[PDB]
Amino acid sequence: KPASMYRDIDKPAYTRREYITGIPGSKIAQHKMGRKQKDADDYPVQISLIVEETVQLRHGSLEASRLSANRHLIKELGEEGDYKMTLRKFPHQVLRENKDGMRAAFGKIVGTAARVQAGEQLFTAYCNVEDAEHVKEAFRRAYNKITPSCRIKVERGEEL
Amino acid sequence: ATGPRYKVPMRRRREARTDYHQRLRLLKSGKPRLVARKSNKHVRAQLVTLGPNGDDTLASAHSSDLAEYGWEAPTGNMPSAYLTGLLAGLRAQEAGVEEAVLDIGLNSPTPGSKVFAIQEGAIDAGLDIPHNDDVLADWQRTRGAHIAEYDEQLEEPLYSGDFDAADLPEHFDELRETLLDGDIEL
Amino acid sequence: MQMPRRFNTYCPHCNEHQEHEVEKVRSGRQTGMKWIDRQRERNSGIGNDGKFSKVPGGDKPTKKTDLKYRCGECGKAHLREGWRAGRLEFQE
Amino acid sequence: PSSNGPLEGTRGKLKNKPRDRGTSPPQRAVEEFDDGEKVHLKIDPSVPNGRFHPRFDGQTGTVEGKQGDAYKVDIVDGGKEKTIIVTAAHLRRQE
Amino acid sequence: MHALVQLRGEVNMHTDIQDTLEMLNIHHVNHCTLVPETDAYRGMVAKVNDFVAFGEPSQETLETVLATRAEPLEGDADVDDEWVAEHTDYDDISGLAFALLSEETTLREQGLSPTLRLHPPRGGHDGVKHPVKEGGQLGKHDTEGIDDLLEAMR
RNA sequence: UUAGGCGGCCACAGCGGUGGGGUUGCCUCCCGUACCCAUCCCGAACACGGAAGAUAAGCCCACCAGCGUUCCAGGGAGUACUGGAGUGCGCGAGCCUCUGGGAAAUCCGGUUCGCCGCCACC
RNA sequence: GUUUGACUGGGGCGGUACGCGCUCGAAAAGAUAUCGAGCGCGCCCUAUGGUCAUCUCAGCCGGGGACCCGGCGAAGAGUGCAAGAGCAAAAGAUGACUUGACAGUGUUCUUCCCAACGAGGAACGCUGACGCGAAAGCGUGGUCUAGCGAACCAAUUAGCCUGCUUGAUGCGGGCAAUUGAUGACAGAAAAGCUACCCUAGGGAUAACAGAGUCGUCACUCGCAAGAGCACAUAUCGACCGAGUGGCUUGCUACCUCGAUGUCGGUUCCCUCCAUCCUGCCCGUGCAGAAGCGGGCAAGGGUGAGGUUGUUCGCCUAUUA
RNA sequence: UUGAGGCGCCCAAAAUGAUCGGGACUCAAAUCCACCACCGAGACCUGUCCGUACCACUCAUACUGGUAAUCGAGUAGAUUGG
RNA sequence: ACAGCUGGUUCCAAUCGAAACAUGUCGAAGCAUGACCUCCGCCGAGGUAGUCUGUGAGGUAGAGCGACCGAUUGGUCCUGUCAAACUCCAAACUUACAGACGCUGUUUGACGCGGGGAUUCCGGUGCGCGGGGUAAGCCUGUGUACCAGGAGGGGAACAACCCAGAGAUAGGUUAAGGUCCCCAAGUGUGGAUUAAGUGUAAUCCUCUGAAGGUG
Ligand SMILES: COC(=O)C[C@](O)(CCCC(C)(C)O)C(=O)O[C@@H]1C(OC)=C[C@]23CCCN2CCc2cc4c(cc2[C@H]13)OCO4
Ligand SMILES: [Cl-]
Ligand SMILES: [Cl-]
Ligand SMILES: [Cl-]
Ligand SMILES: [Cl-]
Ligand SMILES: [Cl-]
Ligand SMILES: [Cl-]
Ligand SMILES: [K+]
Ligand SMILES: [Mg+2]
Ligand SMILES: [Mg+2]
Ligand SMILES: [Mg+2]
Ligand SMILES: [Mg+2]
Ligand SMILES: [Mg+2]
Ligand SMILES: [Mg+2]
Ligand SMILES: [Mg+2]
Ligand SMILES: [Mg+2]
Ligand SMILES: [Mg+2]
Ligand SMILES: [Mg+2]
Ligand SMILES: [Mg+2]
Ligand SMILES: [Mg+2]
Ligand SMILES: [Mg+2]
Ligand SMILES: [Mg+2]
Ligand SMILES: [Mg+2]
Ligand SMILES: [Mg+2]
Ligand SMILES: [Mg+2]
Ligand SMILES: [Mg+2]
Ligand SMILES: [Mg+2]
Ligand SMILES: [Mg+2]
Ligand SMILES: [Mg+2]
Ligand SMILES: [Mg+2]
Ligand SMILES: [Mg+2]
Ligand code: NA
Ligand code: NA
Ligand code: NA
Ligand code: NA
Ligand code: NA
Ligand code: NA
Ligand code: NA
Ligand code: NA
Ligand code: NA
Ligand code: NA
Ligand code: NA
Ligand code: NA
Ligand code: NA
Ligand code: NA
Ligand code: NA
Ligand code: NA
Ligand code: NA
Ligand code: NA
Ligand code: NA
Ligand code: NA
Ligand code: NA
Ligand SMILES: [Sr+2]
Ligand SMILES: [Sr+2]
Ligand SMILES: [Sr+2]
Ligand SMILES: [Sr+2]
Ligand SMILES: [Sr+2]
Ligand SMILES: [Sr+2]
Ligand SMILES: [Sr+2]
Ligand SMILES: [Sr+2]
Ligand SMILES: [Sr+2]
Ligand SMILES: [Sr+2]
Ligand SMILES: [Sr+2]
Ligand SMILES: [Sr+2]
Ligand SMILES: [Sr+2]
Ligand SMILES: [Sr+2]
Ligand SMILES: [Sr+2]
Ligand SMILES: [Sr+2]
Ligand SMILES: [Sr+2]
Ligand SMILES: [Sr+2]
Ligand SMILES: [Sr+2]
Ligand SMILES: [Sr+2]
Ligand SMILES: [Sr+2]
Ligand SMILES: [Sr+2]
Ligand SMILES: [Sr+2]
Ligand SMILES: [Sr+2]
Repeated sequence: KPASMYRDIDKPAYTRREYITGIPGSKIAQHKMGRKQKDADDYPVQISLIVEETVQLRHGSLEASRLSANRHLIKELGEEGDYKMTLRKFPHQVLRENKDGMRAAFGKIVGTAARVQAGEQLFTAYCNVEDAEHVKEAFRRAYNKITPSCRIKVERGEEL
Repeated sequence: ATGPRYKVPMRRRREARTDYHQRLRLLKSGKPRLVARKSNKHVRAQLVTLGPNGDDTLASAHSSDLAEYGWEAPTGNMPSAYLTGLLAGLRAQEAGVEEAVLDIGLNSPTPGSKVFAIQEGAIDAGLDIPHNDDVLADWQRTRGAHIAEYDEQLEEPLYSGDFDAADLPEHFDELRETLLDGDIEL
Repeated sequence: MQMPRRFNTYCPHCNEHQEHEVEKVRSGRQTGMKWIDRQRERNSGIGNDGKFSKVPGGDKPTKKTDLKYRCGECGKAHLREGWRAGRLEFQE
Repeated sequence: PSSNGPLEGTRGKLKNKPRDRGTSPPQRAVEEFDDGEKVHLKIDPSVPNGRFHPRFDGQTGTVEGKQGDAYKVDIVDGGKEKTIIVTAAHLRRQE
Repeated sequence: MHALVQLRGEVNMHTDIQDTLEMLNIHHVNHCTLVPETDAYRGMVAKVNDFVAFGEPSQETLETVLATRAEPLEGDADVDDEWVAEHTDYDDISGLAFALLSEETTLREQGLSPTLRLHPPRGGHDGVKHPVKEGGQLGKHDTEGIDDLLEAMR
């Protein structure tokens, strides 16, 4: 199904699992990547992926953008490299689909999406100075797999 | 105490001094309350009405101000209790109070007890208080005949301070006589 | 539900509280001499009889209590408002 | 509404804030009001008896007598005049 | 004391806003009223802010406007110095204009219509779709700004 | 109020903590069961009778802020949201300007370890 | 001779949003719809009702998942049943007593916001008689909001009124009220077929077509994992993301029901490009030949046949 | 070397004849920031008249005088004079 | 014959001027009772469409959750997220009553009461807030203004977008919008950008243009 059906915040917040049954599991395998034993303050460089438009990003898009981002970091910095990436948004919004015409139209549960407001950090990676251009490329691949245009903003790093 | 949602009881409930449920049922009558309170050594009797910023006492009587009329005897007993009620009731009649309802507070409604004696005294003074005759003590126990027949089992004296030996409940009679007389300074 | 056969309650006849006996209202037999019985005979001819061609309707899932409260001293009965009870059994 | 009972949509107004929980103080339950007095109508969640229909929460009526211990308070619902039977526990004096 | 002028018509205007204008004695477009600066009156102009033009006028401008557009409570009659002398508590238009600005009296209290029925703006106004800060003619004006408007509506 | 009783508001009063206070006075703990009364068993409690002892409890007085709570300052924030208006911007979801209102979290610093009423009383 | 209901993104089938209660939807007063989301009621209880006395619960800790002692413990226990709400010297628990789950008659609110409408319901009074308690007081059933039913007729309860000139007897008529059901729940006693059909109307409403939409369908683009002996990008290409079209399908019910003739085919004309051939090009896993992929390009061409009504499709021989 | 902003470019395929209403326009006849002067309703201001309402006078609802910034659009429908 | 269904129902003018909603209905193409419109009589001094202040009611937006509740990360306290049916908090705002100002009423009698007559119970659209639906010139709410039943001016045309609410006639000045021609008014002024005919398109079924890319 296209994202055109779910990308906008046009419906109420539908998260309450005590009233909703049959919710498909999240396709997101990991949320804490790289070296999850080390601290975020132990790194000199902190670069985040900032979403420019207020959207709803599905669990399938989150997994696709996370996979294409972390796979590049595993390719360039190694499987046990000196970095740590975080996906801070979780898919709370439960999604429906009306799949009888418009009669009894309340749709059955088909998926989950993450409500991300404009200006928010979806991804945040902490790396060293020499690995900074490899992570900007991981985010360049990650923004092509989500709905809005994005900013790759450097938060802690006057090393240029 | 634990957090924002914690419910701390009302102050007089926290202190375990006022039974708020009994208080409402008491205040429903519209009549002033005959507050009958006790202590180990003394007995109190107040005529309380309802006020805007708190309760208003119109006429009180403690068993300590009983000696002012000629009571050389102890203050935490049955004869003392009646006389403290009679003294409160008479001061009430001079204040314009005609009727009342008995408030015993956290004390027990035990038949023949001191709080019912405080009530019998206040009724005898001229106050109209809703009562029950068979819940009150027999006239002789109110006199202190139970204390005199306890002094009959002597060997060792009951009272330490010198008042008398075999005890005089005739002092009760000599006190009710003084209070029933209208010439008295209240 | 359970109901006491004998109990103290108000008597509207004696104007005071007395011990009443509870009994279920037994259906009194029909005479067949009332106006409606005479109308059934008169208004019935060839074809449909209108109201007299109708057959008795259904039942409610639970009926109300149909009781008689008989006074112990004066011996007179009174009726009360019934309440929905699936079964009504008496105690003693 | 899904149902048209008296306590429909009254989760908010007939519930207390956790600190205002428990039995209410007797002083306001025995308060005496005179005829002509303007009184605010608000149900005390802790007091079960002597309540009015929740639709009238927030009204400022005029005491026009009493029925037993409860009061007869005159209000104007929209354009219609109504007389409400209400105890002091659910009333507060204006000003 | 502020000078209110209606610049936007009644059609599609909220009823509670149209009713406020009618309470402020202003029933037609280009009609002006002299409103005192009180708490009650401040709430009223704030409600009408988007369909009006207001501000404190100068003694000079108010005098010009009263001379040309003031009318009695009933009738055609010119409100000149001689009229003001014979019917008001003042000597000339200046004495009336001063009292109004200092909030000592009102036009009605002095036997005049509360409405100053102005002429359309000569050379036109700055527009009825934008406020003063955006280059339009709606809302609060400067004393120099309201004067230009009232003088153009002689 | 050199310790009491009845209260109003019902945490600004809660939780926790330190120090001080009682010869015929007060409140207590305390001492004791012939009685009124009492325990589905216990004078523990309730009830009654009483002063050998005590200030250790409670209670009353003075005080501490670590937790909870109330209010205030400054910061967050005139931000978030928002009533009225617009031939303002945006493909659009949406945003912006003008006008009238205006948070919450949190951080720092203050406040708060009850206030008030009636009565009685060296 | 009649009946065979209504609701409904046309109708039927399904369902009941056909009488009721709760939360949310509902936009912080009130009111508020959809075949809106979550889910209930058509009872049950003589105590599971009423009062009074005594008392404090979940859970956890410590000492001897039954029991016992102590401590912490405002409430997470319990309170018949949905949900939301109320309750701690109680509205909960235990114990004892008790029958107010009483008769009669009202006021008011609700039902039905505003704003008329019945039955039903609730709150709050009075009169009578009672229960409990020392008493104030509490008890008009269950802590609150669901558990309900007209007229006619019958049965039943207590007293009384009345039946044609009159008295007696029988048997009737009535005033007040209880019980018996109509769930299509403000109450008819009630099954279907019609392509043999008929009438009134409707584009208030379906089938074809138009129109809107674009999930579906077709086509494209971004990113490029992957494989392609090594090599992402000769070639193939997942996930995900962004779109264009208006050929498929679906949705809607705007237009036409006083009719805009339904599929397929044929014949004749015009057009579109997302190009199958033909012209000119770029790349190649381009030796050549034959290909694969891509670009410009709509001038012209794109044919004959076997099954099938077929569109579609399968098949044959020809063909640039 | 890197950051930000403005306008534009690529992405961008449809059926009888292309389009911003057309012509056409390029230091504009575009866009953005300011500014100047004008054109332009039945609105607003103004002369006269009409109706309606009300006021004064009146038997009058006949004249006459006065007031309306706060009267003058209207389907179904109610009312009234001709 | 009956029909709750379609069609038609003939002269002029003046005043006021709807409802397309609620309750019940074998009711949904119909009625009744309310709402609302109009007319008459009564009453006789207040009224309340706006604002301000005071005394009250409220849990939506937002926010937050070692504040309940239930969702929802990882590490050896720290670290990562949420809620239509959560709330330690909390607006704007809506709302009861009262006072004040405003407006209105006491010959135009308001507020209110009683009575006669209706029409109406297919609505639509814009905007704000919604709920369903991929969406819709979709379906279904709500507040409001409008079309319906609203002329005239502008928008190429075009019910509801902008100006504007309108007796006749006449002069004048503006509004929206516009001033190169068609076409009334500028080939106006100061300055800058754009080379694509971008653009010369407020709103929109109607005016597209996206992610991505651009020495
Ligand atoms: C169900 O199909 C029909 O009933 C065909 C016909 O009966 C043909 C009528 C021909 C006449 C008699 C009018 O000459 C008819 O009235 O058609 C309508 C009709 O008759 C005028 C025309 C309609 C109306 C919309 C356009 N469409 C074209 C023809 C048609 C074809 C259909 C159709 C409807 C229409 C209607 O159902 C699917 O096939
Ligand atoms: Cl005591
Ligand atoms: Cl029975
Ligand atoms: Cl009520
Ligand atoms: Cl005429
Ligand atoms: Cl108008
Ligand atoms: Cl061109
Ligand atoms: K047709
Ligand atoms: Mg709510
Ligand atoms: Mg005038
Ligand atoms: Mg001009
Ligand atoms: Mg202009
Ligand atoms: Mg000490
Ligand atoms: Mg736009
Ligand atoms: Mg049907
Ligand atoms: Mg509401
Ligand atoms: Mg019948
Ligand atoms: Mg029967
Ligand atoms: Mg019905
Ligand atoms: Mg009904
Ligand atoms: Mg036919
Ligand atoms: Mg149609
Ligand atoms: Mg034809
Ligand atoms: Mg091509
Ligand atoms: Mg060709
Ligand atoms: Mg006519
Ligand atoms: Mg006329
Ligand atoms: Mg929110
Ligand atoms: Mg119409
Ligand atoms: Mg010209
Ligand atoms: Mg163009
Ligand atoms: Na179906
Ligand atoms: Na006959
Ligand atoms: Na309370
Ligand atoms: Na001590
Ligand atoms: Na039927
Ligand atoms: Na009723
Ligand atoms: Na289609
Ligand atoms: Na498309
Ligand atoms: Na054909
Ligand atoms: Na070609
Ligand atoms: Na073939
Ligand atoms: Na008309
Ligand atoms: Na018929
Ligand atoms: Na109907
Ligand atoms: Na019909
Ligand atoms: Na006034
Ligand atoms: Na919002
Ligand atoms: Na309708
Ligand atoms: Na209109
Ligand atoms: Na036009
Ligand atoms: Na062009
Ligand atoms: Sr939506
Ligand atoms: Sr993107
Ligand atoms: Sr016969
Ligand atoms: Sr027969
Ligand atoms: Sr049945
Ligand atoms: Sr002892
Ligand atoms: Sr557009
Ligand atoms: Sr788009
Ligand atoms: Sr401010
Ligand atoms: Sr269908
Ligand atoms: Sr009850
Ligand atoms: Sr059948
Ligand atoms: Sr056949
Ligand atoms: Sr082409
Ligand atoms: Sr070719
Ligand atoms: Sr076909
Ligand atoms: Sr086939
Ligand atoms: Sr006219
Ligand atoms: Sr007219
Ligand atoms: Sr609201
Ligand atoms: Sr020029
Ligand atoms: Sr220029
Ligand atoms: Sr079109
Ligand atoms: Sr772009």
